[PDB]
Amino acid sequence: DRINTVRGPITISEAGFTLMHEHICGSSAGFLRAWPEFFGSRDALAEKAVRGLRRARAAGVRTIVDVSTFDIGRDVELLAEVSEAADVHIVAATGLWFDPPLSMRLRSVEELTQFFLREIQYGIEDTGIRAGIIKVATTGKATPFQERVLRAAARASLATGVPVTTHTDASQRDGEQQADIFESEGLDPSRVCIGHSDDTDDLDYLTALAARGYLIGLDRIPWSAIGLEDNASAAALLGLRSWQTRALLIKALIDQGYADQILVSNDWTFGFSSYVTNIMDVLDRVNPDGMAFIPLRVIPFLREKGVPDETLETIMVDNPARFLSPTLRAS
Amino acid sequence: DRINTVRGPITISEAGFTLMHEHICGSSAGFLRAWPEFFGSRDALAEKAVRGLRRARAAGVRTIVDVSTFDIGRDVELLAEVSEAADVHIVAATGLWFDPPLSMRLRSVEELTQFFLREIQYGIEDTGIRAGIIKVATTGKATPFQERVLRAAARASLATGVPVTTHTDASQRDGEQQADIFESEGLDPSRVCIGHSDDTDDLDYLTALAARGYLIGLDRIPWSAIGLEDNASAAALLGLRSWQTRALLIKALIDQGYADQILVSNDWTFGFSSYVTNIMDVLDRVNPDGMAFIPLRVIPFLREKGVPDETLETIMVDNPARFLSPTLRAS
Ligand SMILES: [Zn+2]
Ligand SMILES: [Zn+2]
Ligand SMILES: [Zn+2]
Ligand SMILES: [Zn+2]
Repeated sequence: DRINTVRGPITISEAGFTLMHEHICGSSAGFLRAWPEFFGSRDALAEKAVRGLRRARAAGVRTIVDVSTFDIGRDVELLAEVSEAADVHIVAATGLWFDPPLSMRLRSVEELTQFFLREIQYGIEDTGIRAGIIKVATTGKATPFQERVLRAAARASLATGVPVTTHTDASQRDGEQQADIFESEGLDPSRVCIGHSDDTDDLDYLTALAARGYLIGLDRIPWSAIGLEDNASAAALLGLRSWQTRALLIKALIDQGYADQILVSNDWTFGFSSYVTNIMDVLDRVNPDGMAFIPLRVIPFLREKGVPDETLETIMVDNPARFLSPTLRAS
Repeated sequence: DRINTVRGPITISEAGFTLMHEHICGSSAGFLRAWPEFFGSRDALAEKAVRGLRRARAAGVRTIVDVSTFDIGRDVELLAEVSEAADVHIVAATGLWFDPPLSMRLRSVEELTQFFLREIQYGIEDTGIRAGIIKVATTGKATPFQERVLRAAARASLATGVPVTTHTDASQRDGEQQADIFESEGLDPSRVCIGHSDDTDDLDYLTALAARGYLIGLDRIPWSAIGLEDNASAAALLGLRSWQTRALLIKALIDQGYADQILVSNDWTFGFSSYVTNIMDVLDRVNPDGMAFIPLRVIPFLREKGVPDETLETIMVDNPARFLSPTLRAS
């Protein structure tokens, strides 16, 4: 039983403490190769990511899942470089986020399924590195193309057992329509994580998804512009709900009996060209711990609020292993 | 005095018969590297392009200008491969068309100018291949970002002397606004080709641009769905005006005294992933001559209609050389 990482297959027990929704860089296809000076240089970005992953590993992280797709500018060779230098496993993704180019947008469900299967079963580009998760997105009601993408992701998952993870506009309850589409293709909800679910306080929405068997991605816990209310860019990106408000949704779903369905992350990054210039200065001021925020701050905060150690181990170790290890079911 | 090609600098006299607006592949950034099987394979696409360029060279073509940008999926290494194997010079482009990703759309004029200057002055990616033209686009009224792109293209041209060439929606007279923006940055119109100008019959529009000193790109001469009216995709792409209607605009502008300002091409390609599946089967049925259509069919057609050989030489040889060779003026 094995999970594909950017340095090859690992056994389930090697994943350890896992961050299920992270990025080395949030960019666009071809952008890092065409304009590396945007990031200072490719080597500056790699070095920044290695320092950050090493601090995360010191705090207990063993694996991240980089849910950057083709259209997030995923560079699997960069991921393999930083994975080896930090001694942190990195799982890469296939799928499409919400910035696909025309060459993707004009494709049918069947064509997209071929593409996703290429990246899971054969490899990414000419690297032979295989994805271990499928990432998809909506930002409100699905576009016609996004519906095709979710259907293709379901077909790819149904052939390979690799799971699907999503970007939502949680405030618009996108996970409802996502689930509908996935289920119409026969996908088991145990193979799906409805992500950015901590962006909403709506427990009716969150428990309706969890009750039908979805995994719930509380993956933006450090996202907050509190203290920076006069930076419009920062507020628009991060919102004005506190990291504590977000982290308490982890406790809320535990208290409702869904501990085995929660996945927790930071949705952090080391470079970010798909937003305003100099946004990394803001992010690194907001959350200097970066990807170590979950182990260093959230885990202690939940213990202090009464969540048992055994439960926190289930969430950070066992749930990612069960979710990632390929299957048409995971329970 | 020299023009940058994908195999290095050439002197002005080496360009010869030049097609100013062509593509090896119409795609999207990263797409050919991520999904080469879309095109059958990368080698099938390369071989197709070499066969086509060799037939063009046999018909008299010596140079093409591949006006594929970053967001058209320009692969300069593919261009250099096909250039060497066909013995046809290829000039590459910088700039942005109308499918930029978020990592480009969020950039300022100054940032975009740096990017364009990178590709002209330093090189594309890590290849050391330098662009010899800047490509920009609108599709009707400029978006705010497109206005930034046109301003950056003007700044890049003003530093380097490399010209600018445009995509328009000619039916909406986009060249008027393009010219306005370019002139507000101080760009000389002799450094600008307003392209797809044969997509309209409006001579008031065409002569207003030519009178102010623009070059006029009559670059879609073989584009016609006549004979395929029941193929909605094909009609929408190609229109229902004949190649003869288009070619007669070359004569019209000659007759109005603008021979020195006309640039003629095919806007052909060998692969096309940014439109509907199997569109190349349609294009190769519509125009089996491909890029050789201008020398094989248009040049004889204009001679038959009374255009002097000397004038056709001015248009296919001298105008491209004067336009491409770097300068802040070209007259
Ligand atoms: Zn997201
Ligand atoms: Zn993310
Ligand atoms: Zn065009
Ligand atoms: Zn074109």
